[PDB]
Amino acid sequence: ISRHVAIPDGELEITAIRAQGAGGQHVNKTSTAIHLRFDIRASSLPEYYKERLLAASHHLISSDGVIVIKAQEYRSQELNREAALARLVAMIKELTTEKKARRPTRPTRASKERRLASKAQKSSVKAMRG
Amino acid sequence: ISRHVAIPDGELEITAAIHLRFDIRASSLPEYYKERLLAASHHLISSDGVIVIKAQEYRSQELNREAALARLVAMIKELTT
Amino acid sequence: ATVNQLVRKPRARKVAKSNVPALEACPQKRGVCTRVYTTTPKKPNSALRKVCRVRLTNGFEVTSYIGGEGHNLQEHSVILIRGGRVKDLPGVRYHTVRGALDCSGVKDRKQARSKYGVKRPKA
RNA sequence: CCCGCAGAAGAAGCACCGGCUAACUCCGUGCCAGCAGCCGCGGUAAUACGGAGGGUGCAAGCGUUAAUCGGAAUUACUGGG
RNA sequence: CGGCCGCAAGGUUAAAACUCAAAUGAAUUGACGGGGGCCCGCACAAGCGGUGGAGCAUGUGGUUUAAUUCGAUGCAACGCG
RNA sequence: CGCUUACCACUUUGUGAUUCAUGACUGGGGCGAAGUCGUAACAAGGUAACCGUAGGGGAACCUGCGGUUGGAUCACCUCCU
RNA sequence: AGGAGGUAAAAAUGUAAAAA
Repeated sequence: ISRHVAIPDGELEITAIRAQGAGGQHVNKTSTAIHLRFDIRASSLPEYYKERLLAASHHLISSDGVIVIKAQEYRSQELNREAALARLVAMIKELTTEKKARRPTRPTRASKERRLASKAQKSSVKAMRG
Repeated sequence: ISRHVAIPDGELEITAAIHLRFDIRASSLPEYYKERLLAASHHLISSDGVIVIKAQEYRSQELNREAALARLVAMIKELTT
Repeated sequence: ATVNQLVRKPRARKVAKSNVPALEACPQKRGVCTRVYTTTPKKPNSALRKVCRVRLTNGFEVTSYIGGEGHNLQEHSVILIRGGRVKDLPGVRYHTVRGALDCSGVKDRKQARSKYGVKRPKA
C-alpha cells in the first residue's frame, strides 16, 4: 500500500571516472563527470528480498553482489548521477516484481458431458449372450 | 530504495459466517493507480468500487475476515502495478 | 507370391516389438525411485493415480504404477519393478512390486494376499 | 529295507467367482477411494472396488512377472492376397 | 536421415521411437439434408381483433427475510398443482 | 658371448572414417483437453469434393492451371408439330 | 407423344454466463 523511496544516503558508494568513446580532449581528461557506483549485498534493506538480488543471475551485478553501474550518457555528472539512481531503481525495483504463480486448474463440467457420454456407451455394450 | 509498507486496517467496510465484505472507494490509494483500480472488468468488482467480496471457502469468521482482506490486498497489488 | 520373387526375397518374419523395454528377458529391476506425483487418466475413467519415476539400474528413466492403497515411497526408498500396463494413464507401463525392499504390504488385504505381498495373520 | 511303541498325535494353502472362463449373496465407500490380459466396473442396492459368508479351480504347491513356439492360413513352400 | 538426381522447387529409395484398439470396405434400418417429387394444417397468403406501451388483478424469476413450504420451470412451466 | 641387420607388439604423432553419448536453441509429431479463434470436410455442408502444382494467408484453408468421379440436381411457366 | 429455351435468395455454434 504505502511505498516510499529510501535510497540509503551514504550506504550507496559512489565513484567517478572518465568517459569512453570519442569527444575531443574533454572526454579523456576532465571527463570524470562519469559515474560508477557500488551497492554491496551487505547493505540489506528488506533482508529477505535482498537474497533474491544475489542468487539472481544478471549483469551490472557481480558474484559477490556489489552491483556496479557505469553511467555514460551525457557530459553533466549530475545528469548521470540521476541517470544512475534511475537505473538502480529500474534494476532493483524491476526485480521486486514477485509475480504470482497461483495455480492449478480443474474441470468444472467435464463430468457433465463426459460421464454422461460413457454412461451412453455403457448401455449400448449389451450385445452378448441372450 | 523504495521501502514497502502495505498498512492494512484502515478505511474498511468489512461486512459478514462466511464473509461478504465491501471496500470503500472514496479514499485509499490515489488517482494514478485508483484509475487503474477503477478500470478492471472482472465482474467481481462492480460499477462503483464498493467491490463485492464473496469469500466463502475460508469457513471461520476471523479467518474469512483476513482471507477476504487477503482477497482485497492481492487484488490491490495486481491493480497497483 | 510367384516363387522366383520368393527365392530372391524370402518370407519376411515380423520382428515384433517387446512391450516392456526395461531390459529384455528381465523379470524384475530395481530403481532409486523419485518424483511421486498424481495426474488424471483418460476419457473413460475419472480418478487420481499415484505414480512414480524410477532411475533404473541400466539407466532408464521410466514411469511406473504403485498398485494399491499403501503409499510407502518418498523421493527415495529403492523398490522392485515388474512389467504391466494400466492403460488408463498413457505413458506408464510398469507395476511396482508390492512387497519390495522398502515397499511394504497394504493393510487389511484379507483376500488375495499373495499380491500386495501380505503374509498371513495367524489369528 | 525289515521288526516294534504310535496319544491322529507332527503335516494346506493359493488364485478366482461380469463376460471371455467353472463359480454367488450381504455389508461399507459413492466417476471419490480403487481394479484390470481384453471389452470395460465405479455418480447411496457395485453378481467386476474393499470386507464377510459360501462356491470353483489346483495342490506342497499356487500365483504374478519375463521369454519362446502355439493359437496366427496375421510372411500363407505345405497354406494368403 | 544417408545416398541418388535436380538451376531451384523438390523428386526417388525409405526408417525408427512413441501412441491407439481400433482404422477401413460393402450393404441395411433409420434419421437428417440451405436434395428432388407429392400432400395436409389459421403454416403462409386474404382479412378481423388482440399482446407487447398504461393502470390493476394473478402466477414466476430474482431479491429480501427468522420463514418468505415444496414441486412444475422450451413447444407440452408460468389465472399450474 | 658381445655387436650388427630384417621382422613384429606396447607406446607416439598427424590425418581421415564410423559409431555412441551429450548440446543453448530450433522443426515437426504423438498424447492430455479442461481453454481461445474460426467452422474446412461429412447433405448440393450452404463456393461439389479430391489429386498434382504455384502463389497467398492467424487457422482450418483460399485462388490460378490441368485432371478424376470416390458429385447432387432434371419440378414447373411460354411454344412448334 | 418427340422437343428446344429459361426459371434458385446472405445465415456460425451446441457450457450455451457462472467462476475465481
